[PDB]
Amino acid sequence: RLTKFTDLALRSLMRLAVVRDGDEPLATREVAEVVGVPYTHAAKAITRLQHLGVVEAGLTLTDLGRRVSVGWLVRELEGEAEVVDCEGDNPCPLRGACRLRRALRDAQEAFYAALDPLTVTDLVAAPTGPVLLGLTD
Amino acid sequence: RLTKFTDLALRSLMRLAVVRDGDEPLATREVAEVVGVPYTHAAKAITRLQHLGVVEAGLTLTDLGRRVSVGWLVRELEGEAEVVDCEGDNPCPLRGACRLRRALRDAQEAFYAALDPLTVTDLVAAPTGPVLLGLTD
Ligand code: SF4
Ligand code: SF4
Ligand SMILES: [Cl-]
Ligand SMILES: [Cl-]
Repeated sequence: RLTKFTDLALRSLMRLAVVRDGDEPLATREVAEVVGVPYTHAAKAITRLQHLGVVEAGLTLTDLGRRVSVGWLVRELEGEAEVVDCEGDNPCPLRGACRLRRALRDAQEAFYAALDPLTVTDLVAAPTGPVLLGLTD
Repeated sequence: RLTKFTDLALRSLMRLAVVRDGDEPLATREVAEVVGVPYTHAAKAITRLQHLGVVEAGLTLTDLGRRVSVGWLVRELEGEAEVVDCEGDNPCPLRGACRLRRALRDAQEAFYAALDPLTVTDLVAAPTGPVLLGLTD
């Protein structure tokens, strides 16, 4: 499962990607209302996207924002989280001699590689882009 | 992220896969001690694996248990959970016109397909199988 935070960050970028140059740099508020979350959640997401350099401005998508891959974004946004936790409160005795762990690393790489060919631009092509714009009508 | 329950079910199968024919059908207890969890957690996992038909017996791996793919097991064990929740407490307005959702479906399929070539047999090949047996020494 992907984090709510990761998905929401992606939603926010999608919303910023449909801004027709010379429409308006959106406020965080407008973004949060349109993508259907509270302000506070959207606020976190935007500040992170600013940390990453994919947004700036009033808010805008950067040169970088348009061209980065969705794979890269998810990798960055997922941050620390791993596919499995081999040492939580009760750490696993197979740690370090685990063939399953290796397989899950390969599987998780397959996941990100399926997303490397896409950009946010590709995600706001139709039908999605129109619906976002539709939601600001 | 994979569920603790899914990983633990896989741990339990791995433990059952190293039983040298005519060693001993393990009790749930022995499995839970060896894979490093409480009895109650292991108990759930085993009953599910019995529902799926990959274990039986005193506990044993079935004919089916040896040959099923790790991909199939994870798909079954993950059950209901989806890659993203497009309708939780605050459902997403992009539902049904979301290019991101489609991409994440492709990504998640890439994840399982990386695991389709493996079986539990492949996971308890070395170094893992020896360590499990080592943990019953
Ligand atoms: S069984 Fe393997 S992947 Fe699962 S927690 Fe243990 S070391 Fe990690
Ligand atoms: S942005 Fe797309 S994938 Fe994310 S919750 Fe909304 S419909 Fe689902
Ligand atoms: Cl490893
Ligand atoms: Cl869909």
